[PDB]
Amino acid sequence: VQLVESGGGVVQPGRSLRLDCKASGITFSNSGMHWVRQAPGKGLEWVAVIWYDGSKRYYADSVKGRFTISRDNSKNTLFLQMNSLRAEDTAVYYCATNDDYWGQGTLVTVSSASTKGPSVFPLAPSSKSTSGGTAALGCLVKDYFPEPVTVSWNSGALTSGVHTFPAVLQSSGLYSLSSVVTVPSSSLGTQTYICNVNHKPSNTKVDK
Amino acid sequence: EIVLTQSPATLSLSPGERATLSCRASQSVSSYLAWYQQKPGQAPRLLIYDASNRATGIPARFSGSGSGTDFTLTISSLEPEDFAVYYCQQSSNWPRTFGQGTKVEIKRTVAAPSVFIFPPSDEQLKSGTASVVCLLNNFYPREAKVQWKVDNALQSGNSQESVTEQDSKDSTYSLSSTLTLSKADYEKHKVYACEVTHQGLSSPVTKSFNR
Repeated sequence: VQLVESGGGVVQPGRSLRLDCKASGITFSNSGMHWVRQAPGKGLEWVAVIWYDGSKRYYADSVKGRFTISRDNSKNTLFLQMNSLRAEDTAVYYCATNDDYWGQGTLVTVSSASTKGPSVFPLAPSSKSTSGGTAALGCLVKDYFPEPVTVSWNSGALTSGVHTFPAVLQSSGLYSLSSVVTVPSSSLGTQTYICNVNHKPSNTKVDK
Repeated sequence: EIVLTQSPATLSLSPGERATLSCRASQSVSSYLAWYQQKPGQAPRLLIYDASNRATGIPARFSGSGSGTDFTLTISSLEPEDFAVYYCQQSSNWPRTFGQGTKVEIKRTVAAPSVFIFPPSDEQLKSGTASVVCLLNNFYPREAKVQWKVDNALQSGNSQESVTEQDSKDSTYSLSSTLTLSKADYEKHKVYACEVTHQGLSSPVTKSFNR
């Protein structure tokens, strides 16, 4: 059972956007479907529902006359067609079956401001000769807009000991964060460590 | 619409403790009330439906009770992995409505930070700015004091902090402090130090580097 969403991205206010949710492993034609959204740092809010056969739809007041929920049962796909977007509409949008299988979410960011890709800088200790058996490495991801950036290490082969900090908003109006990882000092010189930085809004991918 | 009020807003308990979360509806929703768990960076997950039925694959320590306007979600013995925000949702009528959530935080024992300091790199300094980073790793509680010293001169207004969410396995936090200065000011000085005080330390810990 899988619900896979797509369609999210950065969009300027006033514009339209269509979100898709494709289902696998369920009798989709027999399931009611919902959209639910969640602003950053906030709670869950129901957006709309559509009956299994498409014959009935209901909406949250704040999207009536503006959003349309629909489905293509022959493609096992649920749609949300949005119009006249505002900052208010910035959220992760989830699809959910009526019996509560949920998709992974897709982020919609509504912003007039120009997007900017990050500068990426290594964080390494000042030598190689640590004072202990554990070392920390990292990358500074600096001056980007808008959120988010995602970071992996060694293409996701390195996960244990990884901490990626919540972004901080600068006086610049831009964002900065860092990602760090702790590793054995003995591996310094043996093992290559690469951070994989991804900032989809500016089509930027960097690997220091 | 049917208003759902959850309490308390935040609940902070040790692993093994019993946790009791409340949801109150402004009018009867009969038993059309579900509970969800949402861990950091994840979609919500159904725990309990129809007030008291455990969903598929949900551990036995989760249970629910109530009908009409008063509802309870119980975690009979809390685990570190239960760090999450918990929501109730009514499906008695339209629009569907959610409570505002209860954040369940894990009260573990005191753990001192491992501290690391990073000089500004190569490239960054080509642009006219210097960022020196102090890392405090895997500690508890969240409160920590970080002081920057350049030549034993305490710094102010030139640093920003960021703190992770509680770790799902060990319930600790990590924190970064970034001192940001102009490249040309990062050479009027030699000694850069981060000094840390925390409940887990018996004495302040200082990490430093020269030039």
